[PDB]
Amino acid sequence: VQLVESGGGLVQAGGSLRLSCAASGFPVIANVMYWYRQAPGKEREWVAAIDSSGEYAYYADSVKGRFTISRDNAKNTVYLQMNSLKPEDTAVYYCYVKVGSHYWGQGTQVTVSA
Amino acid sequence: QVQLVESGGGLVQAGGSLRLSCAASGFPVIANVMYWYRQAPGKEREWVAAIDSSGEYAYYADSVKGRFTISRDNAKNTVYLQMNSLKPEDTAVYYCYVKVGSHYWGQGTQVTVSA
Amino acid sequence: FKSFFPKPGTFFLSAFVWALIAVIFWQAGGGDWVARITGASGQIPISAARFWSLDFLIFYAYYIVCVGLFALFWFIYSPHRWQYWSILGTALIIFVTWFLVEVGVAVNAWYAPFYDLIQTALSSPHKVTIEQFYREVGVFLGIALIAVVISVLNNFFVSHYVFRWRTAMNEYYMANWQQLRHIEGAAQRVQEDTMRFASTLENMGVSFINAIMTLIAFLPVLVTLSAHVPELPIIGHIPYGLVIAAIVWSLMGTGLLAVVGIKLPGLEFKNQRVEAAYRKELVYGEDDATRATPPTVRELFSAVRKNYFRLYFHYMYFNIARILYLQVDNVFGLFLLFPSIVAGTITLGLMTQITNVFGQVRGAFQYLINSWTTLVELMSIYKRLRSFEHELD
Amino acid sequence: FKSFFPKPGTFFLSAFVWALIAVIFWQAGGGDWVARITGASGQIPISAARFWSLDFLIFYAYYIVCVGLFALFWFIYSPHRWQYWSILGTALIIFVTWFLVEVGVAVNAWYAPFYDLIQTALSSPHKVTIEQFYREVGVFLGIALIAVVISVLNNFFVSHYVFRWRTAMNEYYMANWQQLRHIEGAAQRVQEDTMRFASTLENMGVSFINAIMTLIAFLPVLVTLSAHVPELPIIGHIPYGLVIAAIVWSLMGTGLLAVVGIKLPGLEFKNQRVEAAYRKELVYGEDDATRATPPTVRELFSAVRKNYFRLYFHYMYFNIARILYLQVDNVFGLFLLFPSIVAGTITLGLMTQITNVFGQVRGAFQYLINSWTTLVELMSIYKRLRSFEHELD
Repeated sequence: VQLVESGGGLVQAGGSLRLSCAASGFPVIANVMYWYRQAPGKEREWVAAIDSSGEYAYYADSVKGRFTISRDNAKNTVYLQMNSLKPEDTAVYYCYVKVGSHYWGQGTQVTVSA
Repeated sequence: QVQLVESGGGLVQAGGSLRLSCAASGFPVIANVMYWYRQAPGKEREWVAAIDSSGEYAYYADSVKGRFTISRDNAKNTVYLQMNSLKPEDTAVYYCYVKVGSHYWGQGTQVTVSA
Repeated sequence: FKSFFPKPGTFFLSAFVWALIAVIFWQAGGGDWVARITGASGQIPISAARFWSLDFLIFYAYYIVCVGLFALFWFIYSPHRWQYWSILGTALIIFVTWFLVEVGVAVNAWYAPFYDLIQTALSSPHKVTIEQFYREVGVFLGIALIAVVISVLNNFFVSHYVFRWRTAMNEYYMANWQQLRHIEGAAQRVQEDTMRFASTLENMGVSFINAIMTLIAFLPVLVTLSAHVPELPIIGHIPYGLVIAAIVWSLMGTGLLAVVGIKLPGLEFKNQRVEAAYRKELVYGEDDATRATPPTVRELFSAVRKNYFRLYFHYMYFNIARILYLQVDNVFGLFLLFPSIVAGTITLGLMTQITNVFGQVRGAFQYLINSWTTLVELMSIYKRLRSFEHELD
Repeated sequence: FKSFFPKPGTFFLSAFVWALIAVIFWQAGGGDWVARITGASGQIPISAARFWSLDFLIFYAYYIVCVGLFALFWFIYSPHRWQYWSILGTALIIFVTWFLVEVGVAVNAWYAPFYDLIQTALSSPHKVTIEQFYREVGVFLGIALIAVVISVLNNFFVSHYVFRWRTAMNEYYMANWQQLRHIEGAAQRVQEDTMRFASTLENMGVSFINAIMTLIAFLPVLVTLSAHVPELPIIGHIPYGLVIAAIVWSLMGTGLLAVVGIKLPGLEFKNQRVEAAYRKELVYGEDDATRATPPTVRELFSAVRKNYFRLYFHYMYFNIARILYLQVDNVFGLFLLFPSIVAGTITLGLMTQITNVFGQVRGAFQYLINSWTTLVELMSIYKRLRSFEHELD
């Protein structure tokens, strides 16, 4: 499994931004797939998680409601949509899956200017 | 008020000893528990030692217990940290702390312990 | 029953029907309408100031109105001497039990920010000032003071209410002592069984009510907290896995101990019977030189010895089960959160709050079996009193 | 006493003298010499493997040798019938109580690395793997399994030992029942009082012993942990701040509870007296309308009502004190560590260990006060049995 993050860039305070974490290797159809984020000057922080079927999604307190995580099991991709982006939501976003061993995505930088 | 100043500490080749002096200058600090903290490169500050207002009672962290000695020299306002058997991960910036109404940190001295 | 309360079956049925009607009208429907009319925001504070917030105040007013209407109907329909203690006293006891459950819920909610602050303080030295800790402990002290006052007044009222029940039953029995004199053990009944029955029934009712409201209060809390626990240790992701694994653990702790301990009260009864027979043969030999002979007394002590050894050996299995469960439960709360601790989905405050909710749910499930154990002796004393009263009629 | 044990005063005095001699020879002197002879290192593992470590095995051998020598002296100086259950049965109970205290100490010691690892895992997501948590839980489960087995066997042996004591006393009483027949309520003495006196003495002895060893085990632990707590809130630096604060808190709690809980037994005895008088007047119900007249039962019930109300008020005071203390204790555990949490001198594991030590010390003091409470009823039953036996002489 080789997680690849695509999307994310420069947006203003308040807006929308979609990220696609695509896997390429062993199927992740039966694994809970996580989205973490790391702000400059802090350790990594949990953002979201989606189960195997994609019906149940779990959110962090700071990103609940404003963030939506979905999973396209056919394409082995997980999509994270940010809406109403506060400037505090600037970070490198990572995608995580534990298929026997831990697999961390390359991470994509998301900037939310005021 | 109190202006802590750290003196001493430098480059050692392990096994050696280093004495750091935390000279205070201001409101008397002869009635406050005085602390020595440590910040290694890449980590956050760690507690190293604490000394009573009289120097009789000394408290050490587990990582530095025995190998380090904290002493007080009241009437000159100078606490002393003696580092014995300096292991290579005892390399860090060493800070001196005292709370007299408000917090007071000193400009910590950099100590390098090469192997 | 007929002495303290009004017509018992009708009274209890009407109380249950009215409670269900009020719950249906409030928790689904008119409750939100009354909140909107009064203007309650719905933001319940975590401190001790929530107990006089608008939501709590309107609930208090609604409960008072419902209880007053029910009491007025029962006063006009069937007046009674002890109506003020039987009707209003029971309502007050129920309300105070609910209030104590709500205080426990408030403390559980306070447990999260306090330990989040503790973790923040332990992250880096001298990052969090001690005044924040003082403020948090002051909030907890306010909540605890409210709890202390309410619990003390509750105990006072409960004891006085129990004694009023005993007074009513004693008055009824003394009004008929001339006809109940000839019944064997009448003095023992009127002296001890009245108080024992009153205290036992009060305790069973309060324990069952508290067990019900503890679950009703701490199941939504656990459901809310389960959103931060996306994975269980070995099985993996199970929808609402935290709630399922807490209910299953509590059901194991209340339904495995009972299964391995169903023969315990059937053996204590045998041990009480053989000892009673031993004492009977001893007392028969007091004013008699021919009874309580060495062989007769030896063969009667051998029976109590052999029936005590059975209880001692059968309690071994229950001891193994209970002690093993109590030792495992210390860390089974954290076991279910290990993947969340590793993955960093919960903080220290949420983990502590979850482990507290687990303990409170287990306490409710323990209150249920305790209520059953109370009901055992309740049925015994009720059989005694019913036979004593029926021999009159 | 003379039926189960050998000469009671001499036996207990010799037991205490030999225990003091062995403690003096072991804890200061020959203990280290024997450890050096056996080549046992001072490293005590935190897992369940410490209970067969060389130090623990050496202590087991020393205890066995000392108890065997004491038993061999007492089996030949004054042979007895129940010497194998009173001399070698009490020593086993004491040893198992000490072992359970040591198991609690081992669990306390395990509490520090586990919560240190929890804090490390919560510092950054996916920094600590879950296998480390599984290993820690496995260590705790080994310790807990040892505890479960030992506790179950201890309960079994304690119950059988109590019944052996009751058997000895019952045999003695049946040996002289021909002379003890003409005594009021002798059947109650030989059946109820024997069992209750044996059980209460067993419980009081075990509770006192357990409290003493709990204090002895957990005071050095607190002294060692106090090195990471330079200063206490408000007061500042007190040389042994943690130990002094914990001891003072527990002592003041037990003193406050006992000051208001010494008046309660008198009121309880008064209530029992008026209830017994009410039953006695209800008895004589075979004496037609002459006895148990309405005025008499009215007066006796008024008396019992007044005494019950007095008990309710005094227990209201005691409840205020006890509930306030219990509510405060939960956060007074962490109040003394607030400055250390702020300054970063202790970690999560050390803080949890300190709170656990506080709880165990408070439990030891509670066991002491409950041992005194059991001694009260023990003195009552001993007075009853002593009068019953002296009436023969």
